Amino acid sequence: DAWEIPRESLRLEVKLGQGCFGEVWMGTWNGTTRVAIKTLKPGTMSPEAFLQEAQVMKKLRHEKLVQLYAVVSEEPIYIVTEYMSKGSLLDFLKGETGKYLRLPQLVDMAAQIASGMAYVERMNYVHRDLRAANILVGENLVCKVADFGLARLIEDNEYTARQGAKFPIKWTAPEAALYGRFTIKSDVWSFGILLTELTTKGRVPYPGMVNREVLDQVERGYRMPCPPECPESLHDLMCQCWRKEPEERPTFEYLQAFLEDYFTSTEPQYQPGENL
Repeated sequence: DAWEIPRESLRLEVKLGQGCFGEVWMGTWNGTTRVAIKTLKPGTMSPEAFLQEAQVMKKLRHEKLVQLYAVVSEEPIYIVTEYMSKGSLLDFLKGETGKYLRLPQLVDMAAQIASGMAYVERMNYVHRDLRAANILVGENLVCKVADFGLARLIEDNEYTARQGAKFPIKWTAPEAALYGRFTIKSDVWSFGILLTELTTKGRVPYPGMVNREVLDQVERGYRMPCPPECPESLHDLMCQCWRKEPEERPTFEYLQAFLEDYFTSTEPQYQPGENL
């Protein structure tokens, strides 16, 4: 493992988050580099399962994808990545800064995410966990795709899908959640949901609905309505991402181009409102 580094080269400084599977720390590597350190609590999951996201990052590298720096393979397992100061997009959206974000900033962030996903698309991979909680934010509003624990090649003749899978229906394309059909198009569906998170300041999609109600409604044709102050053109994009037929959904290449040129090509008459 050419990515392996000695434990003593790391210094855990500030604890950013903690749960039942481990913790996330801000620290320093080699006494010169600020880094993010994800830890595994022994016994909560296999070290092999914990290190999966590290394996994916060794193959997937891009400006808009969080970069892997190093790994400490002996328990307690450590995953070292580039430090993203503002934390998760979800937390950022919900926090005190979120209130000042308007459509220009939110679309810019969506365009960066689309670029990272356009790379994932070109690499023939599928993320499977695309949502605001799994996007990291740095300075200058830089956004990068993170948490690659579920990412994998679409076609892998040596991969046997696990049955009885429990994927979050609110963010997962119905064909993927129901039939295990994960494609880049199912990631596009998730991107549409992410667009609602961006435009609602991080609210949970399908408010007031539980998982089973979401599945039934989505299969019946129900789609989330246009959020207040969100231009119809952006909601139209969300709906394209939510087409029942996976192949009728847009590419990330198209999404990136559309979002990058949004304020000149699609909504040139945009004017700031109260929230967007």
